[PDB]
Amino acid sequence: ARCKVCRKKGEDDKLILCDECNKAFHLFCLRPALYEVPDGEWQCPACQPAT
Ligand SMILES: [Zn+2]
Ligand SMILES: [Zn+2]
Repeated sequence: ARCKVCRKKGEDDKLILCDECNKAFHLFCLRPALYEVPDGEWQCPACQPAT
C-alpha cells in the first residue's frame, strides 16, 4: 500500500511496521531477499543490529 522508503503502491505483498519506531516497510525494502514475514524481526534496517 504505502512504505516510508519508496512511498509507492505496487509490490503490496505483506507489509511490516517496525515495532520500535512505527516505520511502515515492505519486506522487499527491509531486505531484498525477504519475501515472507519475520515473526521476530519486527524492525527496520536502522533498528536491526550490526550482526
Ligand atoms: Zn517500500
Ligand atoms: Zn525502526
